[PDB]
Amino acid sequence: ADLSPEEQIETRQAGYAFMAWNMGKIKANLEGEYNADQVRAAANVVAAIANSGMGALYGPGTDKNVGAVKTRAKPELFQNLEDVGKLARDLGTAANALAAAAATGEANAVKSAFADVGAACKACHQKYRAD
Amino acid sequence: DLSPEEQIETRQAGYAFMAWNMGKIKANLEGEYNADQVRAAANVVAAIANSGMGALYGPGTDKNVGAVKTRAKPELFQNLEDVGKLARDLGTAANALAAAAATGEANAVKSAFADVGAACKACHQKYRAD
Ligand code: HEC
Ligand code: HEC
Ligand SMILES: [Cl-]
Repeated sequence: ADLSPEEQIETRQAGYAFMAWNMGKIKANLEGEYNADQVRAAANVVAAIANSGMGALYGPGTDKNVGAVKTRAKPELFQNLEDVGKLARDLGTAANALAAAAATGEANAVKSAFADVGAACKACHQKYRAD
Repeated sequence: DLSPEEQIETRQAGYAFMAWNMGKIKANLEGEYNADQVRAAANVVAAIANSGMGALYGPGTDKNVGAVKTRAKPELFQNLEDVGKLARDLGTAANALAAAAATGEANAVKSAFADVGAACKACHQKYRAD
């Protein structure tokens, strides 16, 4: 019942893809008409996934593509697992702050907290995700 | 606006990531129970279940898009109101699971976990090609 390396890659990819979809809804609400309840729901996804323990999905054998299952994790990620962990914690904390800002229903607060989350996604990607 | 292929990929991602978190709750219920692990996993299930995934069932997502295959049954698209009702049953079961987990109510967590799983199953039985 332990996830295989292939399953760990697919599962982490699923979490990132689903965060990204919800981030996009927050961006859309900030740029246009603001639907506070939609932003709450989206922010809760980002907070929950960022705090779900995704480091468990970076086990041995998950550095390589597995047949048709390709990873964008760079070798640098597996060489620096402690720094990756720190960047993940920065996302967890920022994402919780985004969900708390969204709970207030105030677009301005969300705008700030959303910037801090996006910066945390980008900080990790710049170092550890292939383009 | 997401393309059809992106809607398929995104809904698949949501279900896959829920499933991983469901398995963590099951492991806590069958093994050494950790309330904080259960909170984190329950929060994912509740959040994903309430994230507006019906928006991922747009036109053109009833068929495979090149290499991107869907396992949704064609009947799903003939019954979208019911699909939404079943999604809503998941959302209210999952919020109950997360509320119980948040407050440390382990009996209610155990029972809500079974109701969540039943909601997954109810939709699959009708609407997933398996
Ligand atoms: C601490 C590191 C880290 C953080 C933080 C992080 N990512 Fe990533 N991201 C990755 C890695 C590594 C991959 C490649 C995963 C793979 O292919 O195995 C990835 C891949 C992705 C992908 C590629 C498609 C996919 O589904 O895999 C998207 C989209 C994505 N991330 C979005 C996000 C968003 C949005 C956030 C912030 C809300 C985020 N990521 C935060 C490390 C991170
Ligand atoms: C209201 C309908 C509905 C509910 C509720 C639902 N599912 Fe599904 N599920 C589907 C459909 C439809 C697919 C196929 C998606 C596709 O391939 O486009 C699917 C696919 C999946 C997949 C495969 C995703 C992949 O990787 O392709 C898993 C795993 C899954 N569901 C688990 C769950 C779990 C766990 C729950 C409950 C916590 C759940 N589902 C609730 C409709 C639902
Ligand atoms: Cl009716």
